Amino acid sequence: EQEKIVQEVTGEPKPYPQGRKREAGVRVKGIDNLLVRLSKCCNPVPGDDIVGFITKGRGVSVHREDCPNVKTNEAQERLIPVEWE
RNA sequence: CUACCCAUGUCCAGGGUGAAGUUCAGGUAACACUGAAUGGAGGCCCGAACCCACGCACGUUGAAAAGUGCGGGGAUGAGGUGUGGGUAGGGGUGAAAUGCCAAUCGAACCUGGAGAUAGCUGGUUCUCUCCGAAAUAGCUUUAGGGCUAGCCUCAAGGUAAGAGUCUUGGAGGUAGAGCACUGAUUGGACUAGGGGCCCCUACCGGGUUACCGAAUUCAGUCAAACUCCGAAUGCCAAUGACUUAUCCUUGGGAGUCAGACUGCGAGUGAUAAGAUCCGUAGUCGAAAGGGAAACAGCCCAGACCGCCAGCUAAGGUCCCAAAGUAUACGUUAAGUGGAAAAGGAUGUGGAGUUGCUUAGACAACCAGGAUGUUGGCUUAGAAGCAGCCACCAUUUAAAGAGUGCG
RNA sequence: UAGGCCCAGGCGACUGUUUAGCAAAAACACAGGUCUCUGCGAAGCCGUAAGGCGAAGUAUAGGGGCUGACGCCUGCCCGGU
RNA sequence: UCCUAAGGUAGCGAAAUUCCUUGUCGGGUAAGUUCCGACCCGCACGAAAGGCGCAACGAUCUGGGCACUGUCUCAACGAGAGACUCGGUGAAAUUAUAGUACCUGUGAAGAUGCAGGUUACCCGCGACAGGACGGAAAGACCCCGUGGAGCUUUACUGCAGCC
RNA sequence: CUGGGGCGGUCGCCUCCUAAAAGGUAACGGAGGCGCCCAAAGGUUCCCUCAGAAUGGUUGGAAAUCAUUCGCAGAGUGUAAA
RNA sequence: AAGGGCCAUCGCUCAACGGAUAAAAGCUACCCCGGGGAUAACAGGCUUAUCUCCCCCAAGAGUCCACAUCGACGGGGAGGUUUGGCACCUCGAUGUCGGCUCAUCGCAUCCUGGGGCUGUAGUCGGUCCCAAGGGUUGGGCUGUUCGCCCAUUAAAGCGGUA
RNA sequence: UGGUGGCGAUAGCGAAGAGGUCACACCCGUUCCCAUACCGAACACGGAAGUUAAGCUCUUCAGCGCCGAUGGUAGUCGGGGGUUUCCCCCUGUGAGAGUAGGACGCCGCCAA
RNA sequence: GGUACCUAACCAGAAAGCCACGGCUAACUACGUGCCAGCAGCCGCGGUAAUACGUAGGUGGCAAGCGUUGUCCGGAAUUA
RNA sequence: GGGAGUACGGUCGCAAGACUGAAACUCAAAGGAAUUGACGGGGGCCCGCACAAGCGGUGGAGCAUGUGGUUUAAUUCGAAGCAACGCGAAGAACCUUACCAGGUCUUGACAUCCUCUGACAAUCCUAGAGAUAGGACGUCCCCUUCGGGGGCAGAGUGACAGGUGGUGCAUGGUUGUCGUCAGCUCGUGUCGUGAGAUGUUGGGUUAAGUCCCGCAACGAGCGCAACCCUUGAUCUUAGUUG
RNA sequence: CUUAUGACCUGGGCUACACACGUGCUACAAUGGACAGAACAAAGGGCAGCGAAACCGCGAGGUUAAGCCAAUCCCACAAAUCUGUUCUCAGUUCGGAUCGCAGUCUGCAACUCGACUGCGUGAAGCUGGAAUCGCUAGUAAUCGCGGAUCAGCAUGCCGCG
RNA sequence: GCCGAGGUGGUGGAAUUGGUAGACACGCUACCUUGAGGUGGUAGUGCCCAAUAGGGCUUACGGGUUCAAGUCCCGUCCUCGGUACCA
RNA sequence: GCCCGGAUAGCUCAGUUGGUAGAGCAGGGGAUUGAAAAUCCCCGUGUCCUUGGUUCGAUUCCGAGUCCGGGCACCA
RNA sequence: CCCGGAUAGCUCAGUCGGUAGAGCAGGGGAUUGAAAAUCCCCGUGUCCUUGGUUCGAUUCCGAGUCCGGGCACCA
Repeated sequence: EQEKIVQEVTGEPKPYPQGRKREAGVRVKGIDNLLVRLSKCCNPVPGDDIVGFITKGRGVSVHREDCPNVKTNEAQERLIPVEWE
């Protein structure tokens, strides 16, 4: 029945349209106030360091280095050493 | 007798209860009305005779083929009975039960067809000798009955044709075994492909995992309806040999068609039955004797008949109860043997392996019971000790931050 | 030697009758209700005719079925029979 | 919303119907599977197979209370009629022969009789009935017979009778 | 018929397994058929492979059709089974 | 000539299919009669699926602690009362449930005696073990057996024995 | 060498080569007989440029396939016995599997 | 009971409150408040400017008392 | 007034129910006639593109545009039947502009005060997205009888300033709307205890309370129309850039 | 309310879009399409405002520039119409969205987010369901033009024939 | 327990014949109508993707047979109608 | 006198021998109104009774009051 | 064995030789502040197939399916 509460709680992503209360939390190489997003390949947490990949657009993914997606990168210049702050 | 019914006489002790009326008085215009007295109706009441059977008790080879005892319901009417008649069995009759119709009744009674029929049950008498079975198959409104075939006896034949063993020759696909077909199924390697973390992002560009994974091959099992394989036997053979005589044909006559149990081969079941359905083999049935204490069905063995003789089988040999307290070697100690398991067990017997093992073990005695670091957390502490985490290392003859314990 | 009484309850209204000789009632009967047959040689019955029951009767009568005094009541379906 | 020729109205309702059940809820009792009062998820009540309610009635039938009681705890005693005893008369069902112990064990599976043991002098009499599958009735239930008789209707062929 | 009858299920044929390496053998024991169909689906004559897979390819896709190898067999055998 | 045979021949789920007739279904508790333990219910018998009684392995619960107490998924048995299988004796009769009457027998024990462990302070207790000599209440309902209930008692035992 | 038989693939595939003057083959063409559901692919018809590559034969080898012992075992006809869903002992029989091995051809007939 | 009383001496020293304040009914403003908290005998007041709630100021009422309460009569000619 | 002709108790009846007949409770009112109104699937008269008789479109199609919803950091706020929806917007690239993010700033961007001190500026420089800065140079205030005044600037200071913050159910003002529909009242007189009624109704007409007649009413006022413009004819005067 | 609900700047947004709604134009064609010729208005506007003619660009326009503070000059050559030519009934020689490339203007700047050409591309649609809306004579419909508004932008609204 | 029938769009219910539908009605869905309702009028309306075309998915569930299966065949599960008898 | 537990949102109630905290309703948030109801949704919104206390966080663990809830004692 | 039904989409009629007829439905029309129910219009038919008589002939004989009512054979 509390697993059904986990079924009924789908709607906590619904406060992640219309903005969320966010600081500059992913500090981008000492430079603040830049468009970054949390990587869905693997979650950026302070294990190994976290690296921002300059995408073609639509945001910057903080791919959490030691990931199979971040390791096989063509155009390594797009990776940016950023801070977890 | 009884069931109603038809004409006909006949009986019912007493007490209670009191309507319809009636009359009088009152009352009203007058009938309604009212009160007294009278009158006495009633499938009315209580209770005898008299009917009638409800409730127990007694009876039940009874006093009695339905009673008596102590009490009970009707007892002036749908009543009770006496006498004289009526209705007849596939009918009568019935305030109805299928009750009564002569101690009879879901069709009375009596002699008749009639010695009915009965595939059912009981019974079937004098003796020996001669050989002697079956309980299954098919079909059947049959399934406990029957006929044909199977198996037995009697007669006559053709005659050695039969059976057993050895011999060579096959047909056949179980038990077993195999996994090559069929299915089932283990595990690894490998992987098309598939989504998924999802990245870059037109479900489009590709990366990725133990997220799966068809195929793929490597090893691995498994079968009543899986066979590339495939025995023993059992069966049809030819062929001679040996030892045996029994087969077939024709004909008279049958009985048997409910079977049991023990072992192996299966099914049904619960790998339950002294269960059931069969296979092939026994016994019993139809077979006494001896053992299994006694006991159809197991283990021996077939009974013409007599003896106050002899030998063996199964099983027995201390005593019932005939036979060795024989003989050799072991084994149990439980009365196991004389009841049964998973499993538990320093019970013991005989093996084999190998560690320890007089520069001396085992048990026990005496001392050693460390260092880094009395470790530090979660916590108010843990010298491991609410419990981790490095399975660390030198002091030393030797001590693990540890067997444990609290 | 001649009532035991009181509270309720269904079932039968009631007195009556049968299971001679297991079973007396909650069954039958019953008055009343009721639909229907039947115009008189009625219908129905006995049973192949007669004959004289019904009835020396005549729809306010007589057979038959269905229920059961009285009081309140008896609604729906004509497709099948 | 499908289906009917039409979908149960009045009054009753765990009922002489009710399975689950002793339904639940209340009075009766210290305690009440029955009984009464109400409840309706009426398995399967219902209107002349009649529905409900009914004062009077019954050797009906369930339940409760008083009265009084050997019905009972818990038996006792007394009268008499059988019983036993002494003369009189004197049957009957039944009955293989019968000097008939009881434990196990076996067996047509539940012994008086056989086997193993155990105990027991012979013979009556008064009582009890555990047993002889004690007697009386070739089972009334149950299944077969190609039995049988009453009953039944849209089984079959018939017939009477009215058409 | 019947592991007492009742109801329920079945009744003859064909194939398999039980069946015990010949044939046969039962159970209300295990599995499925049949009351046909065909005028070519027979008769002969002569002819020639199949099932998938793997590729290559319009529409075409896992799966139409074309080749193309590898394929004694996995298919096809009027219809159940051996 | 009729009609008959011969031959070819068609009409039947006569399906219960070797087809008794061209043509067929019901109840008996109102019951008979011949038969059967060939064939049931009641009991006996064999077996033990089911049925209570034990145990085995132990994950776990029990603060820790498997083993005071419970013990899952699982295995193995013993008992022959129950629901049942089989149809062996009994259908020329073995009367069947429940109470009353007289009790008898086993022990897996309910009290009483003895003890061991305990999560046994004490008083009660739980649990196995030795014990069958003695006892085991009285009622309302139910035909009751069982069980509920009231009230006690030290205890309100279970199971045979047709 | 060719044609044609018989012998359980011990005759098989599989790979490695060799050979062709004739022989046998592909190979060259459809005018004709005949033809492919469409065709000279095959079947028919006829021809001989070059071709040993294919097949055809001739050799090697054991990689698969195939054949196949001995030894023992399973199971087992009968003989008895024991704790009786099974099992032991004796006489006799005797596989499969697994190997040792054999084998990548033998025997005929006719033409040259 | 030396009580009433009277005589003299003493001090602004000892000593006021509750009720009302929209209309009935004499007397009102300011804050708080926002169908909530609360008033109410009668009509009825408050969903953001409450003279009607609560508070403060200020009035008014009456006084050692004032309001509310339950009674009985009256107004009620509304038992005539 | 409801509770109610109900319950209960009793009589009466064959029953259905009649007759006698309450109460606890609850609202401050339920009803009586009358008047002005509004409505009528009531009547009579009568009007407008209302309907009929026609024309042309909207609803399908793309596209512009407007609000919905939804969507986002925000999609600024208001208008919501006709009488909001090409509307405020007679013009959203920044400006507008409020909204959202970042950068800011705090007598203020803007107004009076008050205290001074002098013109501030202008520019280029580096910043920086820019606001804002820091700077450089350049700061030149006028009018006066010399004190002052007039600004302009900055520095201050508290006053205040500011709000496109909220309520159009506090409001002025402003327009739509019934509709350019034919109506709404007053003064005096009476009428009726009073509310109100007459005048305005009756008759005849009109686009109309237009107007006439009648009339217990006579009158007046706001409305209608008219005078105001435009267009439609002509004359006078005036003729250029006609 | 107040070192913020006030002020300033950048940039975003008011223009989003699965989907309905009003309100407007351009169309679905032969009374049309295409080309050429011919002719005809009213009203309004113009000083950092109009811009002629002229030349150059396929063109939108560029270039320079007369004239005009206006019945003088410019916006402005009106369109429908008329007459020829061609088109022949189909998703086309109608449609003109959507979209690509190449351009021009204004302005600091046209990406979100402007208008207009030049080239291409060429869908939806072949008179639209129930229901509804306007209109009594220069109105119905139809065709162009002017202006406010604005640097820039109209299928919008006024106003004109 | 045994038989007999039947398992469905949001819902009720036909398609029970061999070839594909998931009728038809009622929902529901946007619009039209009304001042907003109910009502009435067109349009679709099984689930899910493609605003389109189309495809997937399916008629309790599970498996077979078929070129096919809501249906054919069989197992499970659910719910109705009938039976559970004689001592 | 004695001891034994609860002293939790606005209200009910979960956290319990140690994870600061939920849930329900109420209430508030705005869309829309005079504001309500209706429709659209949003939000926990707590001196864990205080005083102390071993601290490397405690609503719970401990004492200390207070308080509530108890049952035993104390007969003048 | 006889008798009953073979057309328009459908339900149904219907000539003695010369041909397409109703009703319901389909399609639209007007009608109506909407709606059915009415009110008109055309629609669509080898009159079952095959031969024959005859000038061709639903017409009408020569030749036959399938549904209902019966007499009555059925071993």
